[PDB]
Amino acid sequence: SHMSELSEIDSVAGVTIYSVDGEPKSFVYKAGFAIDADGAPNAYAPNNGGTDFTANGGDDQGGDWWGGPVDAEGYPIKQKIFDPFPGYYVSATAHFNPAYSEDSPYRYIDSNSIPFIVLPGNHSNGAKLGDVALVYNEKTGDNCYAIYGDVGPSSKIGQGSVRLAQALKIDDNPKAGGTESRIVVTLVFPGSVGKWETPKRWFSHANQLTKAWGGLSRLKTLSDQL
Repeated sequence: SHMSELSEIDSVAGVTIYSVDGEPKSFVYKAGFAIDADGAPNAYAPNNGGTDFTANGGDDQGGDWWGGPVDAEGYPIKQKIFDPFPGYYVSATAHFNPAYSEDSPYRYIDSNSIPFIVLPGNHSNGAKLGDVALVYNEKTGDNCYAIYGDVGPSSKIGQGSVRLAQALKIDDNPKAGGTESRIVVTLVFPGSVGKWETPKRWFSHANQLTKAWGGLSRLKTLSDQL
């Protein structure tokens, strides 16, 4: 394809975020890819039983716990017999399905099964949780549609779900996976969805926007500009 016209709109951690001039509206950045296991129902459990170390969700003994919802005494909610991993903690994502209660793993986006990206807090650049994106790994040639599913630290950029890592052929392990190399190009369509909907529906919408925008071929050429 031809090169795209790019206009800087933001910068986080040395990564420039560009509006892609034209329609449909989109922005793009090239960054590393840290693993966000948030929302996976096996991410966190007592005594380091999860796929991540427990302390990466905070203090599970009544202290500051950010991994997910807590009970009235500040301890993480444990999954029930009707939840995917009974006795593990409920891990939360910023994006959620309103059909389920705050204490339910089903309210959150399962990182193991759903391709999702993280955007830095205070750096959404017009995107709303549930909006779609096209994600491309320039070193493997792999790609995947994804939703904006979680919010990261305001000072960090380039992170996504276990399943997105799998789709991109990046090591998906929450404890040692991901990459610091700036090899992932993320094209976000702000204003595209802005709510929870079934993955079949948002994936189809991502496909329609990507076709209108010029397809992976255009993003491949654009990656050489970043």
